Amino acid sequence: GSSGSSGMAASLWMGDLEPYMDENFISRAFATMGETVMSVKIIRNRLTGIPAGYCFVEFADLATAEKCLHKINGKPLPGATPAKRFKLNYATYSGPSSG
Repeated sequence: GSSGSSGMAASLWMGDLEPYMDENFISRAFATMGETVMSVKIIRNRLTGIPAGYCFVEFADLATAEKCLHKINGKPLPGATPAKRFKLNYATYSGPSSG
């Protein structure tokens, strides 16, 4: 089929983030685990400017995102103080049923 459009297709969901996790921090985590992150978007408010607690990460493609999502899906996240777990999920985690 035709190329079409693609937004959050080759990206992964990353929640349970700290109130001090910026594009830099997030990028550091992945990079530390030996993962070359493409981009990172921190969902923050307009008035409070506080990060909802999750950010989106882009990658080369879905294929890579998968193998790269299962390699950290459950592993300990570096830097996290004191310490947290790599919280990753499919960008299409809309609803408990879907899975």
